[PDB]
Amino acid sequence: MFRNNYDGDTVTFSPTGRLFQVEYALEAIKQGSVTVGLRSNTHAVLVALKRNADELSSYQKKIIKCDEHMGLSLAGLAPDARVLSNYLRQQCNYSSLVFNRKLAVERAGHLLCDKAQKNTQSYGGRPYGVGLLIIGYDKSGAHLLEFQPSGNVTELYGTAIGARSQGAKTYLERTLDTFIKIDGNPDELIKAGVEAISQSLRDESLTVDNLSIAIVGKDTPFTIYDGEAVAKYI
Amino acid sequence: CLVLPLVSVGNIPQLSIDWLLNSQANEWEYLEALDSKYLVEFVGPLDRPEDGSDSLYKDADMKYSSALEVFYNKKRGLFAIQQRTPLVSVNYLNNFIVEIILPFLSKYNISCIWDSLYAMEDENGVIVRPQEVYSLGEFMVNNWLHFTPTSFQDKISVDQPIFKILFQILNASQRPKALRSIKYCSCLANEGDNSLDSQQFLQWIISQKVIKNAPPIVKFVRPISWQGAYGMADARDKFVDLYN
Amino acid sequence: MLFKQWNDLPEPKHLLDLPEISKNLQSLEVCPVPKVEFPDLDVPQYSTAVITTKIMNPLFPKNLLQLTSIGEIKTTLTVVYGFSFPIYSFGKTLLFSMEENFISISPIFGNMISRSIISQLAQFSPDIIVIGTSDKIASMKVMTENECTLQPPEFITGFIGSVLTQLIVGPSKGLKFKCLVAPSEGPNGFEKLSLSDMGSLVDLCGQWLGFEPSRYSEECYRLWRCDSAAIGAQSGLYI
Amino acid sequence: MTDRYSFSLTTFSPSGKLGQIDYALTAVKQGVTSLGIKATNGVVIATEKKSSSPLAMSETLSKVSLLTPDIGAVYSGMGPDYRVLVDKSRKVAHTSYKRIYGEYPPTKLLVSEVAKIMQEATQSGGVRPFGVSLLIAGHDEFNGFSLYQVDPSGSYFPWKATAIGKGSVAAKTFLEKRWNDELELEDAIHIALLTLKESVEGEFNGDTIELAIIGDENPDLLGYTGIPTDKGPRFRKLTSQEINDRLEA
Amino acid sequence: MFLTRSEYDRGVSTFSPEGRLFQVEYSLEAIKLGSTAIGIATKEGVVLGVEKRATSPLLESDSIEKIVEIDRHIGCAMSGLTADARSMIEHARTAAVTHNLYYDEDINVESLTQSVCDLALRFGEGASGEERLMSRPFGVALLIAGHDADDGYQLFHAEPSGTFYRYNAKAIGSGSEGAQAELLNEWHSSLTLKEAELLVLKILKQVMEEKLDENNAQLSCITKQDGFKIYDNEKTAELIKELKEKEAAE
Amino acid sequence: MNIVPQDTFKSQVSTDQDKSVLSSAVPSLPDTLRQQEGGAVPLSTQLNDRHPLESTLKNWETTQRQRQMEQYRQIFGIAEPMKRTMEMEIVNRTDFNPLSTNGSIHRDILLNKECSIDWEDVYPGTMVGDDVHSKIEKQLGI
Amino acid sequence: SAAGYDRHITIFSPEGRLYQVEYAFKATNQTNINSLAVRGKDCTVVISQKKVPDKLLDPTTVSYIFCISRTIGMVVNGPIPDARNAALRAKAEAAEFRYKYGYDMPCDVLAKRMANLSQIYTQRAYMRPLGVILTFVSVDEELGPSIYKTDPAGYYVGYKATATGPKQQEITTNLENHFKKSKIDHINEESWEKVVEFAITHMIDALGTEFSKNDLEVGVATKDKFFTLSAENIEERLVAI
Amino acid sequence: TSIGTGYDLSNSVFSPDGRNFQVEYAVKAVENGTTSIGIKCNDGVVFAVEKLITSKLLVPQKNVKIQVVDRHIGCVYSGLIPDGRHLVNRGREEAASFKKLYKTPIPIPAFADRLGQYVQAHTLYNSVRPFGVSTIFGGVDKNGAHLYMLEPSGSYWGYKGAATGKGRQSAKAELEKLVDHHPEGLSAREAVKQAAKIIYLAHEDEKDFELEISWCSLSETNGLHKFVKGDLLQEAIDFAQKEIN
Repeated sequence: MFRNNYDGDTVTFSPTGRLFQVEYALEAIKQGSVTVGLRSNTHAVLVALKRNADELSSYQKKIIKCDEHMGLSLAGLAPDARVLSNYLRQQCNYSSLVFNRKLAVERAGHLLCDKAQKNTQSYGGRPYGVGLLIIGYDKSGAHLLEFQPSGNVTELYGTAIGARSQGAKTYLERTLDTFIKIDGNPDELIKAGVEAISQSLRDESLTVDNLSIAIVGKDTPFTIYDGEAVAKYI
Repeated sequence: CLVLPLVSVGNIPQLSIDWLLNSQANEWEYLEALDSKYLVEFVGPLDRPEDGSDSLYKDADMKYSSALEVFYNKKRGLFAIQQRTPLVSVNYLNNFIVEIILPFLSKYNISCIWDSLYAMEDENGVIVRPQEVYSLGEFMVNNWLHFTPTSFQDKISVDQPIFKILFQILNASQRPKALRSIKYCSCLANEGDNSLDSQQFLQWIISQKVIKNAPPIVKFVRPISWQGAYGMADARDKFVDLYN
Repeated sequence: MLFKQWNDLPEPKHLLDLPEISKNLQSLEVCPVPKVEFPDLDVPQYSTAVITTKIMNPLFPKNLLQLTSIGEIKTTLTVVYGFSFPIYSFGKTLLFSMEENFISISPIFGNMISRSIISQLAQFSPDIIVIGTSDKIASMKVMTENECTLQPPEFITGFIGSVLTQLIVGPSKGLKFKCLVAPSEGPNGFEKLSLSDMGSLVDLCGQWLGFEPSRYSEECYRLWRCDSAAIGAQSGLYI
Repeated sequence: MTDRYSFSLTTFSPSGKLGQIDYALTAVKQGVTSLGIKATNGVVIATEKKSSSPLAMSETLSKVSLLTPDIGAVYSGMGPDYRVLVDKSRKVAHTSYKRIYGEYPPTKLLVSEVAKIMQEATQSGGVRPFGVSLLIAGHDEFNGFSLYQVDPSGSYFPWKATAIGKGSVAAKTFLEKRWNDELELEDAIHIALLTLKESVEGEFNGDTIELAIIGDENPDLLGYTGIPTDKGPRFRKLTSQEINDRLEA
Repeated sequence: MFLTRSEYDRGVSTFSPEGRLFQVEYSLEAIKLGSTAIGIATKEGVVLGVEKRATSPLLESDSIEKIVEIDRHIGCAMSGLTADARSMIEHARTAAVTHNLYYDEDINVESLTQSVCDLALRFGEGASGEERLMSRPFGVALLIAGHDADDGYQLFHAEPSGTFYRYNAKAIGSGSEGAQAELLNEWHSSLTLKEAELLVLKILKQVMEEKLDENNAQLSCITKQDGFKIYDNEKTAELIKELKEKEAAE
Repeated sequence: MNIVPQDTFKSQVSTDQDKSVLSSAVPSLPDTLRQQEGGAVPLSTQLNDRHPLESTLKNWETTQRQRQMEQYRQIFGIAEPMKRTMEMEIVNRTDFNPLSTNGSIHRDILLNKECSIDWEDVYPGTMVGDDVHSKIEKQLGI
Repeated sequence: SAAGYDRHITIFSPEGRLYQVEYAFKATNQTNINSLAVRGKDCTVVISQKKVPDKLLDPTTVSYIFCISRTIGMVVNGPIPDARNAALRAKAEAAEFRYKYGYDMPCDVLAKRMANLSQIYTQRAYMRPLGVILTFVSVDEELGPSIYKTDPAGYYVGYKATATGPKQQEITTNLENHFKKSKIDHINEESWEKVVEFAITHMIDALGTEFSKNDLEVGVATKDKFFTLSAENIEERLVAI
Repeated sequence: TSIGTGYDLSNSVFSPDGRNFQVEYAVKAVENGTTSIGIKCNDGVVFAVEKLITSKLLVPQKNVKIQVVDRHIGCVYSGLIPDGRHLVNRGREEAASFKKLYKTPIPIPAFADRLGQYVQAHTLYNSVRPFGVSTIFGGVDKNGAHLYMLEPSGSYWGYKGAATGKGRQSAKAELEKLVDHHPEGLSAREAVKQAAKIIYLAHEDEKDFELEISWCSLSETNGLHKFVKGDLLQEAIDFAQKEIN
């Protein structure tokens, strides 16, 4: 009731000191399907469960390639996902064109945080409402980042976002020491990710239509497997 | 005396009723549920004082609360009405006065009305003294009420619901004979979080001794529903990406 | 954005923008009340009645069940308003579906319709199941006449609120009931649900109606995704 | 975008009145009294000085301002708006007239420029109207002496004698009973002093009232000699000693 | 615990407590107010069919244009506000012609659909970071049917949210629910062109209040060799008569 | 830190470079009728044979203002130029007077030109256009 | 209070007032400290009260006296953020005046400039006034010792002497009585140290209960320089009568 | 009254008492953040943060709660994470620009003034929001050691000891006691031990926590900002645990 008076826009604090529009934007992530990311000292992988409108429709794209050494997966709104993926592509292209340099994953996370913070303190727009998982390989090795649209970025060994992602996150926490040491064997890491995302399923089974995988590594350019390319991992 | 709050700006009267029914929970018990034909219907749990006192609902097999409830205080002999929802339309206000409130007054042989006004909507200039906050009256434009010199108003607009309530009470062809006087307390305020505003309004009403039987309140207690006024009680800790 | 308009001061929110029965706001008389007429039918012939709104239509597939129309409840108000309230039956179960609309239909019609339905059903004490939505609850709720799972300040309003009020404090107290409530957002007649809430609704409704899980869930899923009003922009806005 | 505009701050009430202009007029009516008297040989403009504290130096702040050597002005209302409008009028006298025709503008045209500036503030999306009223006295070759009053809405009228401020009605009546077509400048000064005597609650001396005249040319105020055709300023502000001497007499 | 009024559904840039944008939902509701359009994609071409709602018999029959030609290989059907669809169609035509000018080739159907969706995003931040262009989302939905060498015959659904889907069969408009149920029941991957046309006519007849004839319904198809064409009234009338005879056979 | 304005020449041209006056029949070409410039003025003629001092005079005050903002940034911080620019933008955006072209009093106070006159002040200065609606469309962006 | 609008922006009320301006005026007494300004024969002295209730604060960083130019000093009554904003803008104004007109900015001209900016804030809807009161002191090369005060309403005026704060009335009355007794609009002393001691004595007898060297701040303007005194200088002044 | 109805829905609005309620609501948002303290010793500063433990999935070296604005300037903040990151970025930009222009590290008071002006500019218009963070920053320059605290209103002050967050009352009481017990001054190592003790004592809320400490001293770190190695951190933790139990 009292929250109803102080949640008009992002330039208003409640009398208790709460910014409710940003909290609602954060809550918007739960409306998207689950994505899992993980990595070892050599490779980083993303696993995504895709959804279709109905039987006659296609499945949504959950994994987007940014550059030959970096990519991401989405959970949340579609427009903000499109905007942020295009922005990251532009930043990687600028780095390559101007410096002949590969954009670092940490730099991409910082740029995303800077762009996301702006919409949460000025009137006339809205905060973003998408969580992102960013995998990459650079001069410091393999990297996985979690971006929250409040303007936050965290570096983790593994994580999951989306609806009912708590089970996958718990599984990743329990078995950290196992997949943290899978070096030089992409298949084992991908299977560990698939098993992790299997914990978040509810009355659902992974198929060749609703499963998407992505991998990046030292000698592996960022590659996306869809359809029959994931049939071996089921 | 029967206390009838009105659904007005800031929900200040209703909130005040909560204070009155939780700061002195010992003297108050749930009495009756009135008909809610002209209100938006409401079903919910039973509210209790925050400090841990016993619920005003003494019956053990009742687990639900309706939109319009009447509580009674036998030690002071005071009747209070808690209304959860506004009227379906203003047109039915007359019905609400004629077929609901007046039968109760006649049935219990009751021998005030709490309200708030928004200054920006004062299209008839009834606010003659903006310096003061409250107004107390006792019994186009109407002059049927005698407001104290310290009140912010001396008349009431015909657009206000209080005029319709007064007209229905006075012009009733079979109004109860036991009804003697009418008291009308109103305050000027602005929308927002009006818990402290309601507390101050109740303090002013009690200090002015508008109701003789009303005892002073020293320790104010909220119900437990107010803890959910900003959503989940422990929601702030959930957003680890925002607060640190 | 250099500024925000000075004159965009919000209106006080203690007023609900509900439709007005009559244009004359200065009237001193008593506004007329809608008259409700309830149908010929054999109430004892049915051992169960289901009271809900149109948003729960996917929970009752037509071909899978034996949903057949039996009559219409007639509500008329003259100040002239007229409406029809069809009643369906499948097996030995009744079904009263209410078409809420916060723009066109006043809550007074819902109040009177609920009163008439409860008055007619109280003469035989059948099995009563209430399915509805609320914007004030955090998760799905199952309630009965003996236990209320709501915590303050959660509550239920609307037509389902009218039905529960009639069943609890009306002139027909004591009728046992089961109430299933799902979280929702949006004005009355335009609510929306989450996919998980839709699945939970399907599962619990199937369990309470005694149907096989797999086929019922398939049919309900297909009806939910077939451009139902409660799934408006879920697929196209969230990925 | 929703910031490419801003709604009008001054709108018509249902009765047909612009509320902000009326409230500015009320603010003017709460101000200190000022007056002007038009004679055959000059115009007198007078006002009452006020001070927040006795420790203030009343000579630093002057309610009487020279717009041109032959045009001066006085006020009733809010001081900062006065300062802004006086600076603008002094600039406009040069940009619009003296840089074009080589001569200072007549009284009526400068009044018209000021009134246009004030009117543009009542049809805006982000400034309130000026809450001030103006008295402008002047002289020009083809029109003689003139006295004008300008309102917050931007309307201006010529007066034989007038007053604005808190004591405006009584002062207007007193001037109505004490004006004629054959008055002289000294008689006008005496009448102005008598009229101001009825409005000042405190000390009525030379350090609490302010007077200025549009009279004859003052070649001693030019600052240079040698050109017989160069006329001195006709605007002259009376000193406190002169006001005291006139009050004693 | 009191019933007050919520106001989170009035601004396009305001979140609900659960993270929803209700102006997009209301734009979809505006879409549902329009007439019905059905698209069916097969291996021999894509069929589009629309219902013409004529409020008055004085309205010109050849005036309702719910089916337009974006390009020789791309056609479109619209449902919702026609004024917004006009701008969307102009943008799509410009994009196709510009792609031909700069690349000397036909544009992919998916690329054109993506461009239209990027335009539809313009009520907020643009896909390339552009400033906001319009004050509200569009109130139209599009069915885009095309053929290209990379992916064959494709049918896409474009919505005001900026998201498009690929469909085997899709219905939009007022009678979209029953039509979509019929499409779910009656679509298979081995349909021919004439069977698709007959199915479109049957579903339109099922979901239309007025009696279906050549004046309140319109058919069109896109094929690789003949491009995009809209059937005249005689061909559609012959198809309707054949459908009636087939129905009366049983 | 520029004294004389620099980088005043165009680097690209197009037939749709003037968004205000574009043909509705051919949106890629300008509208000659609504330009109201004599009808025989191609854009190319504006690229050559200009007076050398014209660009210096047209951009002088903006250049001095930018130098002042740069000095404030160097000596005071980001906040000072940010606040000055915000004030000026608010004042300029809230003013809409289609019947007059004079600058406001508050703009002159912010620019510190209350008692200053230049030739722009002395010299402030058809069939189609020059009406209120054209200014409304240009101001609102519609 | 404001009924409808006038609670956010500066437009006229039905009574012809600007409530936001008056509220900005009331905002000037938040710090609950007082300041006094007096003129000597060839110096101008400003004395401000220091209150440091917190023991964790660094006292040397607490100050409401600012140096604007070589000859002008300023004292601010009100919250310190708006005070620092005003101080920076005044520094910029004085420097720009010197650049544009070839000679140093006088105190009264700077006061008029700040007052004109305040008028802008009082008339524009999307701008708020600064809840501070500014007092400029100098020894002008033409006008001699000078004290000029500006307020949130855009009003400015010069003073023989002035006082501002929650207890300004008592100091004003004491100064008025002293100037009645002496019949001179300044202080007849040849050194600024005696003027500082006189101002300290006036402050002590007006406020009461006296103070130590750490509760005071003193700024002195001469014909060449405005300078703020340190704690040891104030201690010497307190000791020396 | 803490809640000003009718004057708390816009940023740049004065209440009838002359108060700005949106800034106060930002202050209340600050008061719910994690506890942070700063202590000024004889020749430097020490910062201490009560970090809350998280999942093991976090990379241990990539999540630090003490930010380095520059080689001689370190800061911590309590409130909103994005606001703190934004203010740290602005501070880094200001320090870099000053060092480029004047070929010397920026003095602490100049940095404090620039940051304070930037914060204060966000209380002037209704199209922005006050920062929901309070910052404790400091370092060493040619004049010595400086420690400052900056609030959402743009108000900043220099401190002998500063505390912010949920456990601000107990931390402030302990800092006052430490200042009283050492009229002469304090050393860097004693400051580190006392910072660990104060962070441990201030904690009162079933949840395990860790501690971060940071130094900047002339004698210990050559006037540079450094973190705490294993040995000193372990010693300070042992001292704090002895203090608690």
